[PDB]
Amino acid sequence: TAIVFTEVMVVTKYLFQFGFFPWNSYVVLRRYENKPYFPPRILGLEKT
Amino acid sequence: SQQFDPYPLAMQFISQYSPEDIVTAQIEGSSGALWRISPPSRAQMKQELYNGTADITLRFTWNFQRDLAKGGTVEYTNEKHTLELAPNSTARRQLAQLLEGRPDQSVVIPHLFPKYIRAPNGPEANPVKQLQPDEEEDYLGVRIQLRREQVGGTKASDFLEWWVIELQDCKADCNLLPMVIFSD
Amino acid sequence: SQQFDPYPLAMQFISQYSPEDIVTAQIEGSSGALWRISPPSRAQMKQE
Amino acid sequence: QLRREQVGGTKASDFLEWWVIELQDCKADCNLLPMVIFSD
Ligand SMILES: CCCCCCCCCCCCCCCCC[C@@H](O)O[C@H](CO[C@H](O)CCCCCCCCCCCCCCC)COP(=O)(O)OCC[N+](C)(C)C
Repeated sequence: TAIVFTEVMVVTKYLFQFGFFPWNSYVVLRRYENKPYFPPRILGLEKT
Repeated sequence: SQQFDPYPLAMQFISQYSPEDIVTAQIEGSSGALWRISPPSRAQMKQELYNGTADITLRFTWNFQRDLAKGGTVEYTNEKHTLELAPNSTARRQLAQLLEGRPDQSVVIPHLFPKYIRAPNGPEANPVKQLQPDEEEDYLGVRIQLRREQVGGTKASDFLEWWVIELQDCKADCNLLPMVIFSD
Repeated sequence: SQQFDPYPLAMQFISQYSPEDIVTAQIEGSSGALWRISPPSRAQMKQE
Repeated sequence: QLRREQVGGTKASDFLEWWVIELQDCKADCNLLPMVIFSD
């Protein structure tokens, strides 16, 4: 379960990373720069 | 923020301040009062502005008064921007021409109006160093002009004078100068 | 005090202060200075 | 109230203006406005 979970996590982060998703617009990201409760940041799917 | 988004230092500075903590001062340009100067002192102004040898200074001073009931000790925050005028330079000669009574002459002083100012809890309202990195080329230019109004006889003292300044590059709010200030 | 004697709140307030602690400011009405306004701004005043 | 004083031509700018205010119900000190202030 550890190996499967880490594999799934890396792939999911990679998929979300793409900029086409609305969360990532360079405006939403900039204003939500250090707010800890941005939904992607809490779920770990935020792109950096 | 969108306007200053590419720049990193500017972006961090603006991010530091809350939106309800920055104010725009819509200082009027043309809505001034009569210029009151004794005729001897005005004549001396014009003569020294023409045939002067020492450089003449020209200062633009801002002064913010903040409410003292909200705590804080210092109640006025002021600072000046000083611009020199070397003898026989184009600007000084232009002003000496301006006082002559021309109907539609105008002068342009480059880099005199710092648009972004900071008002700390101390008596130093320094222009933001960051939003204007050049610190001398990022200052806006100002177009100065003198308006006459006949009354009525001595020639130069015969009629009312006042001064109208406007921003160098103005399209529709030419009668208004904005001034954005960040207060800690 | 005699003028504001019937009123209770006013009477207590005035009683609170010493006689040498209240001052009357005889601000002059007519002794002003010339009204200085640029003719364009006065015309705009009247029109607005 | 507004007071004028001719000097001397443009019409409205032709002469001096100043403003005189007085209390609404004034009998003999019409040229004076009292203002009582209590200082702690
Ligand atoms: C962001 C949120 C993500 C949520 C994801 C939830 C996933 C939680 C559980 C993680 C996966 C479950 C793993 C449980 C495994 C238990 C059984 C396991 O022991 O069987 C293994 C067998 O496991 C299989 O081999 C692989 C299983 C792969 C399961 C993939 C699950 C994918 C789930 C994707 C969920 C995505 C959710 C996305 C939400 C947005 C035995 O391996 P073994 O026999 O010794 O291997 C020999 C190798 N040989 C043959 C080469 C010698």
